[PDB]
Amino acid sequence: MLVANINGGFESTPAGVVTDLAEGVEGWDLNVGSSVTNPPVFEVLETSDAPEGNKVLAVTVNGVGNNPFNIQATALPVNVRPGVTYTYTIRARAEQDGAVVSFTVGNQSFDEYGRLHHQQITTEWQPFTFEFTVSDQETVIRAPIHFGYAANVGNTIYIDGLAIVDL
Ligand SMILES: O[C@@H]1[C@@H](O)[C@H](O[C@@H]2CO[C@@H](O[C@@H]3CO[C@@H](O[C@@H]4CO[C@@H](O[C@@H]5CO[C@@H](O)[C@H](O)[C@H]5O)[C@H](O)[C@H]4O)[C@H](O)[C@H]3O)[C@H](O)[C@H]2O)OC[C@H]1O
Ligand SMILES: [Ca+2]
Ligand SMILES: [Ca+2]
Repeated sequence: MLVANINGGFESTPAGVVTDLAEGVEGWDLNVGSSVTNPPVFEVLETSDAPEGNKVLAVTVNGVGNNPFNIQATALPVNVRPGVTYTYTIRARAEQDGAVVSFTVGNQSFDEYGRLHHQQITTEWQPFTFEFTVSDQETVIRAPIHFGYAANVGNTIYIDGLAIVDL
């Protein structure tokens, strides 16, 4: 397979709670803003339920901040070419009903090329997919997933199998 992103299925990362948010997960930047006074738990889980490989990322939300991105997992680097159109695909589910996630892609100036907005995550694995075009001259971009929605408090959201593919 060919993908723009790195370690899209967390298969590179040792199982366990992630405390090193910026660099503990190859291919990813995890970020919790200081406005999040009850911080989440990020965990790489080894599980037979994994859509891809043996591992998933789990995000347990115990509170939120001011903006959905104050709890986020961002794929970086994402290696792309100007003008090219890409397909984004990921799988997600949640421990409980009611979860909300936005799946986005943007440049280092935080301008979004596209997103899936307030996706309704269920207790069953589902694919979430969209297309975007790199409409500027960037070659290295990023893919922020936003979890800091108030509706997610008391839930755990699981993601796996991020694949950004040359359409
Ligand atoms: O520590 C640092 C981090 O702070 C930094 O995080 C990045 C900050 O920038 C973030 O990007 C912003 C995300 O919010 C976007 O605005 C959204 C766009 O979507 C609008 O919703 C639309 C509603 O209609 C739908 O049809 C449509 O699909 C939706 O888009 C929504 O109302 C807006 O609020 C801003 O445009 C972005 O700039 C980025 O995600 C973070 O990763 O990262 C660096 C780190 O050092
Ligand atoms: Ca996986
Ligand atoms: Ca990183």
